[PDB]
Amino acid sequence: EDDLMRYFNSNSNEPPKIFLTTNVNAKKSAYEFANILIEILPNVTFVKRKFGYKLKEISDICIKRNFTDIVIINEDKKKVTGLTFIHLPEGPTFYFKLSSFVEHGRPTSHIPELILNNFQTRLGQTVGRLFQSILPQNPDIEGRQVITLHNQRDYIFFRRHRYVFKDNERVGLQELGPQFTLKLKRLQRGIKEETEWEHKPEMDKEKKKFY
Amino acid sequence: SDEIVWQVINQSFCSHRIKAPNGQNFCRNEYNVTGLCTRQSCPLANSKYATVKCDNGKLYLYMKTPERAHTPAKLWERIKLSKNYTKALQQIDEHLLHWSKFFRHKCKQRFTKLTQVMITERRLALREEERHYVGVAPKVKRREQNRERKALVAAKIEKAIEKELMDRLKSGA
Amino acid sequence: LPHPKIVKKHTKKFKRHHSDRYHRVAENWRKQKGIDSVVRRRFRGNISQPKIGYGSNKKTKFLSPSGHKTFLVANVKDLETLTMHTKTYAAEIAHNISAKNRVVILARAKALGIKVTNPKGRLAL
Amino acid sequence: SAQKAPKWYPSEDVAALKKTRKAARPQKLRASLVPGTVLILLAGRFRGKRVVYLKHLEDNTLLISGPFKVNGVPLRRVNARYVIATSTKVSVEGVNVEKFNVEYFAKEEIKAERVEDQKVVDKALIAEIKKTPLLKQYLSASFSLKNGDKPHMLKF
Amino acid sequence: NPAKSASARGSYLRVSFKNTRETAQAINGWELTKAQKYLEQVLDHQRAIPFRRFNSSIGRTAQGKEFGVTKARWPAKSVKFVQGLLQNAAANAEAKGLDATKLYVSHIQVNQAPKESSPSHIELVVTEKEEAVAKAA
RNA sequence: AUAUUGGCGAGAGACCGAUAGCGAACAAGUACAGUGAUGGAAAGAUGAAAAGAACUUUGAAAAGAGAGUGAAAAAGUACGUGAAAUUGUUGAAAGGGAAGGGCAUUUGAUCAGACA
Repeated sequence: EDDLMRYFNSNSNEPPKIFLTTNVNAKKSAYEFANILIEILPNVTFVKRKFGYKLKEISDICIKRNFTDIVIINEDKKKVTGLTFIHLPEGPTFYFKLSSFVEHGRPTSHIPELILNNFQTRLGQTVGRLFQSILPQNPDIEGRQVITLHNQRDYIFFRRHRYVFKDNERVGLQELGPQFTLKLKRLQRGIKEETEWEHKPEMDKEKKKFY
Repeated sequence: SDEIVWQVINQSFCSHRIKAPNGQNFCRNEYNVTGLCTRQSCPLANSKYATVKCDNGKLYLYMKTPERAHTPAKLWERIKLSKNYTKALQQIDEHLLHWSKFFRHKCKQRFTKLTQVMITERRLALREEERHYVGVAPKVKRREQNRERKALVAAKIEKAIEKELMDRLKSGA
Repeated sequence: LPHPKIVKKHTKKFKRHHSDRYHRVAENWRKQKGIDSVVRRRFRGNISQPKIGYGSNKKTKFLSPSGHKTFLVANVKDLETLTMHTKTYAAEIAHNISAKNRVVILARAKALGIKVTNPKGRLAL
Repeated sequence: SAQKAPKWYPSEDVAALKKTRKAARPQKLRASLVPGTVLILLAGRFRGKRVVYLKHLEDNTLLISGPFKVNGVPLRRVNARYVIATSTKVSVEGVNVEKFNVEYFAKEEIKAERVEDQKVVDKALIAEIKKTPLLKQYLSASFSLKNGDKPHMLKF
Repeated sequence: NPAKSASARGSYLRVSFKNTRETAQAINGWELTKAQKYLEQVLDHQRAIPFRRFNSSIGRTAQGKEFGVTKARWPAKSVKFVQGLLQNAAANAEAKGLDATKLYVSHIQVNQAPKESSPSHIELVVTEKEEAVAKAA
């Protein structure tokens, strides 16, 4: 539980270095997408991935270079489609699906504050755990930037905003940063060897549950 | 005979032809050398017919003798073709002694391509690919469209943040 | 396979006369049968007609830009016909083939080295 | 089927090329290109530059130097047609240009050997440029076309 | 954003279509409080609706100078249907829990209905006008 | 033995597939028109199962927005699929007494492979 918090996920002890790579032979939109993750994630290095070094051979490099997490974005066609967060030692790994990206905010260099919604389910709070870990644990209050991760279904929406406080019990906020929708898949448990959940269409049949 | 077999399948049906838009004709009778079909390049019209095939990794060269026109059960006599390329082309040559120069270099040619089909192993040793083709069934395409549009409506993200900023900064005053 | 450079002679579509004027007249070509038509008597400034002079080069006829003749394929047994003719013909997976079977045909065509003209057909992730 | 297979098939056997009677002959350059001539380049990195002409190469190029000490043009290969050849000539006989060839320029920061070879050539060439007045100033400056210049009339 | 929106719709409404088109586009892109006040003024002949497309034999008036049009009319019945919908959309917004003051009609659309009669469908979608922003060095 | 476009009752089709096939697949010889003899239409399909939308809110109400049912309301009795004419909205572009068309290109939009 508390032992888990540290052993599988990154805590407020180090700066977490995130090895941002891309699926082989990707085009403009993937790097355009990498430029949006270059801002939001704490200490990203972009690695141009040049054919070979299967997966374990990568892990050997990021042990030596001493990274914490791997993130890989993929493209079937000209649109971005899938996002894969892996933790480098042990390997709790989360796969995701993007069906929304639309682009007037233009943010500062100040580091954004986190907020999460509706993770009653234990599988939900293990994903909430990932985004608590992978995003910065700095929040500088001033600069007034908020990153959300709302999950009212099995769909998770992340957005950025600017909050203005008036003393009459109300707060205003403007749209900023990338529009986004994610879907959880897999939880491969080993680096890529094992599964814990792996979405099927055998769900959607229930119309409920919500993991 | 065989001229009568040819004319009756040239027109009047060879019921395994593919008419390509190029006007080309392809016999899919598994035992032909050229995938295309023409006179004595398709294995029914011709009576003497050689071919290279593969059943496993073992590349055999099948051979059809006019002796066996009576019995279709044992038509194609077959011989294994070692595995090294140089001795195999030499192995080929001896079988094709005193035949048409058609089957001479064309079985040599079948063997060539089918050996460089064993570039499959090259693709399958250095596989380790993190992609794999996924179908997009149009039912799922709407279970994951019309439920996201129903999610956002019931989500009320603004009100959720408006709550959990006031509820935060009252307790963190 | 070594081919000449492709010269098309007429890149444009031979649209029917007054197909753009009226909606009931289809864009599909028909010859103006009437004796007093200025199209039939091929006047200056009137639409060009299909005639045999526009015939494509025989060595580069039916060829896609890559110098390949397109060949429709439904399944593995029909794809296996183009084993010997890899640099002449290229596979075209038929429109009605399911997403389950397209992955079978694409993997098999990769193995034999036969070129598929239409990948990404029903290959959504 | 779905396209019944054709009766005739075109042959798979690749045809051997017919014997070509096209024998390569060495390039006959124009008379204005004599080894040791002040050139003006037209296209490339060094457009509008005055340049010393040194050697005719094997791949129909021409080997030329600035010198690099004067105008910033090193030992370059150049095309014959991309070049203006003026009448002014410097002596070239004292330069050891004979060493390098086509194989010297194979590409597949800057190599030190290239800088050393440059300085060896450039010393033996300034040895001649220093003689005639203002020629070093003429090499340093860039060629252009002023308003009213007719290249068909400008006897270069 | 569907979260920042409310929408009313009237269907198979026995109104003149050609009048409804004009009074719909007259009110398009306006703040809700200004919009409802405007239609009250049209009812009392204070302001007139600018007629632009379906505008034959309309009496020329001075009140059209606001919109840069010579022709203008006071169509009581058509406006009556529209302010009924706007009152409905206002209550639809307060059902969801939107702000009333920052509300404006974004998409108002009117098209013909099955028929002789000449009935018409109307739909209008009201939206928040979101500003509320700050920065830090 | 032969005839048999009626009646009673079967069996069939290289026939038609809702502007076809009988006039009529259906409240069809019906609605209706004609003083009357007569003339005589149009009109098929929710879904596997009504599970035909409980409840909340807005409105005088029809209805609207939520919510729910269903595999799918992109199936809600105006219900299979839903073309074009014609219209609305949104985005781009053009427009000094016509427009659409051809040859060629700029510009803007958009797209195909090859680099497996």
